[PDB]
Amino acid sequence: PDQLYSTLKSILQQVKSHQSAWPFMEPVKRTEAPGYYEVIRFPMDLKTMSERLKNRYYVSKKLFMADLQRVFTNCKEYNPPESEYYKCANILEKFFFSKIKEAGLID
Ligand SMILES: [Cl-]
Repeated sequence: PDQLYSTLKSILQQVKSHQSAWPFMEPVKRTEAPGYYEVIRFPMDLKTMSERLKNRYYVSKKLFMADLQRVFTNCKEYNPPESEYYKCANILEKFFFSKIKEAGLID
């Protein structure tokens, strides 16, 4: 019945439990990232996604995927190519795509 939330909740949990999710668990802090909030204008992280999900913001699959996609693209825009974050972004992205295909949110 409440099917979309349950599906989105399962995917976000899997993504947050993945061994490469750790750079993305919290908002980037100004202190640790020179000039992030000048270059990345729509920041996103998995804690904020968890909140939005709880707050019933994800009324469409499109809104959820756009937010999760933003986590990865923000990462790749800012971090160096062979940095551990960039490697994490693409591994987690690959896992994201695998799971949203398995749930038929893309098909
Ligand atoms: Cl609830």
